[PDB]
Formats: sequence, C-alpha cells, structure tokens
Amino acid sequence: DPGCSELIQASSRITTCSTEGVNTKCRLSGTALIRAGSVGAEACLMLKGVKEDQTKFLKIKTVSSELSCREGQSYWTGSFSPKCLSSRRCHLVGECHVNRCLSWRDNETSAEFSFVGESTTMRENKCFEQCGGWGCGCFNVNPSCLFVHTYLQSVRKEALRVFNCIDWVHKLTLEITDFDGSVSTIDLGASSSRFTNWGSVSLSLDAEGISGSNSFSFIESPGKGYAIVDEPFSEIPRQGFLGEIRCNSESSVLSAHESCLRAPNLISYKPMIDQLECTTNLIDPFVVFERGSLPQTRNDKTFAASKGNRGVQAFSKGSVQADLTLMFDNFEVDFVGAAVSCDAAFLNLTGCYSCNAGARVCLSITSTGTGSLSAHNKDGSLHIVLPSENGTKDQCQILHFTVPEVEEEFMYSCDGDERPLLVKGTLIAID
Amino acid sequence: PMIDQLECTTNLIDPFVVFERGSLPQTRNDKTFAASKGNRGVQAFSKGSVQADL
Amino acid sequence: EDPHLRNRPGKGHNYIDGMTQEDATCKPVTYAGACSSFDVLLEKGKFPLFQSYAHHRTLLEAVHDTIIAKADPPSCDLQSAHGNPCMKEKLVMKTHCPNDYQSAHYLNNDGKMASVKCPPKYELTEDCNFCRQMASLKKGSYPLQDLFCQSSEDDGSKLKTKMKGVCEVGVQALKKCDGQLSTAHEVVPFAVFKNSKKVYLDKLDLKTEENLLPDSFVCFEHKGELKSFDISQCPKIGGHGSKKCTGDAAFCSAYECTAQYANAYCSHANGSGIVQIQVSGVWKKPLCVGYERVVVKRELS
Amino acid sequence: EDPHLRNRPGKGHNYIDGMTQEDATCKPVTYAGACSSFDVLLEKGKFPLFQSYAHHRTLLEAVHDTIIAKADPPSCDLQSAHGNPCMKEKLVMKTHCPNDYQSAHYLNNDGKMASVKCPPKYELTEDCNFCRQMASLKKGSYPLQDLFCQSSEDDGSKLKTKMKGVCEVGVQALKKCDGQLSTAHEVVPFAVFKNSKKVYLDKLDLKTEENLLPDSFVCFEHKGELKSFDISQCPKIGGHGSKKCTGDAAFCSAYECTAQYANAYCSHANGSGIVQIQVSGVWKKPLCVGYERVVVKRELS
Repeated sequence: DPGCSELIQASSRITTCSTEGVNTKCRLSGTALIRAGSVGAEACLMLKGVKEDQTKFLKIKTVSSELSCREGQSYWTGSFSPKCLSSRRCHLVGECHVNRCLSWRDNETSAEFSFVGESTTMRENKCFEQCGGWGCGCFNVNPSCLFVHTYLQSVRKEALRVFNCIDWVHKLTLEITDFDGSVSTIDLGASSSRFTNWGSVSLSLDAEGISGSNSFSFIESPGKGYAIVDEPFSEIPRQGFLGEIRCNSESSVLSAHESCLRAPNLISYKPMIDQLECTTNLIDPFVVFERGSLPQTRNDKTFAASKGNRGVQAFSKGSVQADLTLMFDNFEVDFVGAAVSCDAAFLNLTGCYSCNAGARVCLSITSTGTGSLSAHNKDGSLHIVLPSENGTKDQCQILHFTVPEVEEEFMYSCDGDERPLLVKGTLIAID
Repeated sequence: PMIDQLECTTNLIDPFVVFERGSLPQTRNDKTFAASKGNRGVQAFSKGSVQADL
Repeated sequence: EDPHLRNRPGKGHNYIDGMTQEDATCKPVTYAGACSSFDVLLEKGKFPLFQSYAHHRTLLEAVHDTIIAKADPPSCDLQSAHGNPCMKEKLVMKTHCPNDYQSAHYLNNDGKMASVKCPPKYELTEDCNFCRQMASLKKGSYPLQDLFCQSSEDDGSKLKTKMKGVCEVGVQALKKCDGQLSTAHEVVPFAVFKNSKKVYLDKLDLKTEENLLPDSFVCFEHKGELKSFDISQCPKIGGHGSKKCTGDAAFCSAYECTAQYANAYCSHANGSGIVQIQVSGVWKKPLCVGYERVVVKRELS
Repeated sequence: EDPHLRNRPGKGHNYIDGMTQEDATCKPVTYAGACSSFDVLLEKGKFPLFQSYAHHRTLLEAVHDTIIAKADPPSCDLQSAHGNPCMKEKLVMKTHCPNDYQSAHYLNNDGKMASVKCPPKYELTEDCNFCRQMASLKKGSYPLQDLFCQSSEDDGSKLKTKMKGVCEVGVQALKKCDGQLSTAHEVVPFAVFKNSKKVYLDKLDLKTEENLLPDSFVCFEHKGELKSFDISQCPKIGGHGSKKCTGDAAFCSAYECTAQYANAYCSHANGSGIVQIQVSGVWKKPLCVGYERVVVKRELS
C-alpha cells in the first residue's frame, strides 16, 4: 500500500533547475536523508523546481523487517556408493608381487585395470594380498595378489549445501519507485549498496541484530525448504562426522567429481580371496534435514526460508528504526505540466494514529485524461500523489496523523487550479 | 553468483553518519570545539586568562 | 583451443565500399581466407571483445545480412572541402590506426555503414584523421570500432542515450551543461538496435542464453586445409532440403545424415545462443553493440 | 604537444651593437642556420629553465623587442687599456665558460643588458676577463646566466632588491653591515621589472598561468611527416589570415578551423603562458626571472 509516512524536502544546494523545450527540469547531484518506513509505510522525497505546482516525489515501499544471513565457508555434500572391482592374478606374473601391493599408490592405474575407460570420478587403487597354491587355482607356490579398483559414483538424484552464518545482516527489501513511475524492487542490508537507474542507495542506521550465529549450521535444498542444525560449523572432515565427504559445486556431488574432498581410509573392503564387497557407512543428511526442517521455533524469533532470492532470513518482532541515503548520480528529473481535469471525492478513512502504521484513505478520483494528481495541506507537512486516467477509479494511500478526529483541509489539483477538500474519519489507538 | 547474474556489494561504514551525528559545535566537559577562520585546522576555545611571554 | 575463430556462421561477407581491392578474396570468409578487415580483429592485444565473442557477426556482415543499410555516401573522400559527413564523427575519435592502411570504416549516429578513403596512393596518419604519402599496402579497410552483431529484430526507435550527468559526448547533443566542460578521452560503449540511433551506455551487462539453436553447428568439407560450408542447408530428419548434409552422432541426432551423398562434415559446436543486453533494466536483444573511444565532456563542478 | 624548441615568437633577434657578425644565421632564429648564442641553450640536462620555458623569449630578444633598455656601452672592449666599465660587474661572476668565444652578456645594476666584445682576432679565456689569441671561432655570445623573457607592462620601478641576511651580493651595495661579514660563493636568483633595477630573489616563488595565448600554439603543415610552419598566419574568429589552419578543441575554440578545408594543423604547446612572481608579499608580473653564481657576502659576528 502506498503512502509516504516520513517526507522531507531536498536541499537547494544540490538542486539546480534548467529550461529546455518549454519545460523546467532539474537534476540532483547530492544525497538526501529520510527515515526508513515500517511495514506498510513508505518514505517519499519531495522535490521542488522553480515554483509551486512543479513538484515531484520518489516513493520507497518497505515490505517487512528481515534479518538476512552472511554466508562464508560453503560446501556441497550428498550420498554416494562405492563399487569394488576384484582381479586376482598369480605371483610373478606381470605385477603380481606381494610387496608391490603393500605400498601401492591410490593414483596409480594398475595393468589389470587400464581398460576401464573415461572415469573422471573419485577413483582409487589398493592392493590386498591373498593365498596361493593349487587350492585357489594358482600355478606358483607363492601367494597370489588381488588388485582393487574402486571408484565413487553418485546415486542420489539431489544434493544439499551445508553452510553457516557469521552475522545476521538486517536486510530491508525496498520497492523504490522513480519519479516518472518506474518501479524497482531492491534490498539493503546493514551498510550494503546496490545499483539503480536513479543512482545508488544504501542503508544507513541499523540497530537490530542477533548474536550467537557461528554455532549454527544451515542446509540449503534446491527448490525445497531450508534447514537448521544446532551444532557449530563442520571443521575437518573425519570419519564418523556429519560432512565427511564434501565438494565445491552441485555438479561435483551429482556426478561425483574427483575435485571434491573425502575422508582417508574410509572405503571399507571385504577381502574374500576372489569376492569383494566395498561398502561405506556414510552419514545420511536427509534424517537431519527431516528432523530439523524450517520453519522452527528458536528463542523469540522465527527462522524460515526466503522467496525469489536464495538465502536464509530471520523474522523479528521489533520496531523498524533505520535511515536511508538516496545517492543521486547526477540524474535529471523532468516534468510536464498537465492540463486535464479531475473531480475527486472522499470515501472513507480507516487506520490508526500515533504509530508507524498510519491510516488508509479512500478517494474516488474521476478524471478525463491520463496524468498525475498532486495534493497538499495548508501548513506544508502533508502531500498526496495519486495517478489519474480517463474514467472513475478508487485510489488512496496511507496517511499519518496524531489525532483521532482528523479535520485537516486538503488542496488537490490536476491542471493548475486548486480547490478545497475536507476529510474526516475516526481512528483507533495503535502503538 | 547466479549463473549469468551477479550482485557485488560491500559493507563499509558511511563517514557522513558520524560526520552528521557529531557536527561542530560539539561541547566537551567544559570547553567549546570549533573550526578556524581563514587557515585550515582544528582549534579550541577556553575561558581562562592570558599568561604568556613573547 | 577455440576452433571457431575465423569461421563465420550465417553470411560472412566483409565487402567494403570504395576500397574495392579484396573482392576476389573476401566473400565468403573461410579458415584459409585473406582479408585485412578480419585478420586484425583476432590480433593478440588489440580487440579482446571480438576474441571473446568470436562466434557472432561483425559490421559488414551485418550490412550484408539485409538488416543494416549503408550510408550515403558509403565511402567519403578525405580531400573534400566543407560538408564532409566523415569529419565530425572521425576527428573526435581516439583509437590509434596502424600503418599501411588507406580506408577506415565505422558506424555513424544513424546506424549505417560509414567509411572514408583517401586518394591513391595516400595512407592514413597516426590518428587516421588526415592522410599522408605512402610493409605492403593492404587491399581492404580497418575496423575502427570493436562491435559485434547477431540475429535480432527488436525495435529501438523509442530508446535514446541513457548517459545521465553528461553534457556532450561524441557527436550527439544531449543536455546543456551548466558548469565547465571537462574534456577527457574515455571509453564509452554504444548500442544500435534494428533501425535506430547510436544509443550509448555506461555499464554494459551482456549475458548468454544458449539453447538448441541451428547456429550451434558448423560444417567443413572433407580432404582425401579446411574450407567453408553453410550449416543452414541441412534440413531435419526424415526430409529433403536443398543441399546434402552429414555428420557424426551429435549432428546426426538432430539433422538427417546423407552419409557419402554430401560434401561436408557436421560437428558439434557451440558459442552461439541468444545474447541479451541490459538497456533501461529490461533485457533486450542487441543488434549493434560495442565500444567507441570518443571525446567526453563532463561537468567539472 | 610536440617539443619544438626552435620557433621564436616576436622578433627573434640575438645580436648586440658593436659586434653584429651573427646577423646571417641568427636574424631571425629558425631551423636553418648555426648560432652559438642559441645552440648552447638546447643542451640535454644542462639548462632546465630554458627547456621548461621553451615558448618564451630571452634577454637579447627582449632587448630587440623595444620593451627594455640596453647598457651603455652595450659591448665593453676587453682589449683596450685604461680600464673599462665592464670589469667590476663581470669580475665578480666567478663562473665557467668554454673557449672559442668572443662575447658574454649579463645583467648590470640598472637593469640593462651589459655585454662584452672581442675584436678579431681574440677569444675569451676560461674566466672571460681578458681576450687571447686562438678550428672555428664561435662569433656569437655565451650566456653566463640562465633566464627567460616575456611580454609585460606592469609598473614596478620603485621596487629594489629585498634580501634578508645578506649585506652585499654581486656588486650592489645593499644594507650597511656595521659588524663583520663572511665571503662565500652561493647561487642566488634575481629578477627584473619594467624599467627598474636588478632585484635579487631570496625565496623563489614562480607560477605559470596557462591561458589561451597566441604564443601557446604551434601550427604544422599538410602534405597529401609534420613539420612546423607559423602561428601568426592562421585566421582568427572574425578576422583574416593566409592559409586555413585547424586543430583540436583548444585551437578551434579560439581561432577558426575548417578541418578538411584547412591546410595547417595547429596544436597546443607545452609550458607556456602568463608567468608571475611573488616579491614583497605581493604578486607581480616581471619581464624575466633568472639565477646566477656570484660572490655572496652574508652577515657574520
């Protein structure tokens, strides 16, 4: 809902007007200050040119108060399944030595497994010795050797990304509306800056945060909900720990790329002369993902996921007190004086007073041409802007007052002549 | 990183915040801190006598 | 690597007006082709943008693509008097021109192929603004701009230069500067859509969205060097087109392979897709986007 | 901004009365000719002042510009007996000078160009006090001090030498030292105003105000290798001139330029403009600021 709760006038030092083509335009080469609105309220920016009727506004719609998280050390993980390959050869035959398989390197392809193919996965090569003689089908009296070639492949169709948060950044999703009417939805957290068409903007004051976030690990699911685990961040991946096999990207887990990391001496083996069953006791993260699925109840906050932009948030129940810095990168603001008529009427006035919420106003603007309507009071502290077109439409915005019996006279116009207008409505006490 | 999109940002402290929250004149204890006239440099004003030798 | 540096998909004609000395070797553009208007585009340390976006179109190839018209006159003389169209847009340039060259083509404000040429046999100077007396002389022109094109058709007659806070840049008269003009030579990009003006930019954001498109395949003749062959002559499976086509498993999985009935070989390529541009927030399809070094007059105060 | 240290604005004469044997290769001073009174000022890493103020006049050119008076006699004969006026002013200038010379100009007390002469056949020694017999003999004049010259008409005849801590320098009798003094040899700069005295400098404070001046541009030529031509022949805005000349924004912003129709290329100079001095706590516009190495007698207890 529209309605600038806090309105301020730009300084004349950074406001220089001009004239080009029977039109008075001006640019801004500075930065103003305005209070950040609450949930529902806005923060307009009144811009004045050379006279009274030429007045522009920049509305910034605030969605809600959010606390985003800052990601640091991230890694992907998932389930896997080994595949043991056995190939027993006689002693003194090629490379069937009992001493070579003892110190056999993992990154060395043996002569009995050089015909596997393009296997760019987490592969390894061991060397377990067995028995010999004529009892197991061997010509030499010396014991035989069993070559091992086990490679890791992915069996789960999805994966999970385990990360942490070093600090809760108070992010505010702002829907900044330009002077002409261009709607741009951005976000500002702590002291971060973005890039808009009118220049740049960054959050100034910030007095809201949640301490104790390093001892909490988060899990992101592709498309599905997020997760939370009550434990510190995973250090070194060792045996018997959540996150013993990690990678770097989602494709490194969905395809089991050799560029990831794993625990040493983790793949177990069953030396059975000729048979071999390679089984690993991998930790299943889906159990923790199901036991700790967002949303959950943690202290007096509400931890959930986020729509559109991927990232963790934190719903709070406190006030909204912040400042905004509207940096104008020397952008011209033009305006054309309209000449269409518009007979508006008052409808109702509901809401509250003495609070950051405001009061909703109902106006039945009836115009005959496409343009804009500008309204103002008498002392110079309230301004209402509403679009106008050919037809009869019901508009309005959020207004702020400090009295339950609102009896303020408004002065709205649509071409030049200003006519009086009286509003009324009973409000309630809203903190 | 979002395949083809990118949102690079920083987290630096705005000096104009402290510059506006602590703009002179700002009294301290029992003095008055202000700027100089003509020459560039910080100065301070006191309420004592003048006892010096040239 | 990069096996698609000299291969030009689609048309591939680098014919220049006025400097008619390379018509024999210039159409089309093969791997073993000779043309001074394309060899310098892949030179190490000159135009990195063309080296990064090699599987696209150029300026003359876009003119011969029935999408960009030519200027009148297309080849202006450097020994004229008053009223030279290739004077204001040429003197404000900054890129140094190499030696052993006579002609130099670029893009005008209206979006047409504009070129200059001196009387034989006078070569260009250091800046390329004037001419002077004469390795060997090249038989073509030199691209003055590092721009590229593609297969687009969006209209851009309502979009103008979005350079805010800029008085006069290049040859366009934007707004009126209130302070003192600061003459500085900087690099400002430009963008030209289908039948539009030279729309300059400030922060170029180009993204690539590749998909199953016919431009992601090439075809070269057999050899019992390489040649040139159009890939658009290969119809779908279970049909018959104009020319025969064949390939491997990747090329035969989508198009019909005629085995020995063809005279080329289709291979799985890429580097194409649909490249978008960031103009006024809304992602559009560029047609003549690149970079041009002009004189920028900013406000000092 | 091509370094051209041969073009001399104004008159460009380098000769003195009584010894006009260098009016063939030095009247005026151009690329053609050989004059020892100008070729020694173009040494590499020897005279940084003349290299910094290349597009400025000197001392002899300032005398021939009818803006400053000359000493009487302008050429003191070092061969005649019964002494000469040019003895107490040059003897204190303990400096080095090569052989094969016949003249040496400097500044006296009345702010005039005082020089010497050597009739044939006599050459200067290592000091320049007397003339001895003699290979070619440089018939010009070796500048014993480094200075420049410019156009200025600012008043300042009541301003004399203002030094602190020095009782006597060069030959002038400044303040009266009732105590003792120490004789030393130091380098102390000096200055001169419009019809004044030799005002020495203690705190060298100089500045250059580069402005659109006619003596701050160099015109080239068009052939079809860019040699110099002239700057006084280029037409002006609303005036008349010989051949048309063009250039960048600086030359076209003040003069007339037709680019293609022009036959000359006028470019901006380097290190030229309004040069002022700071003496007695006030900014003044002198004629020429220089330095020398003479006897400095400071104060001593």
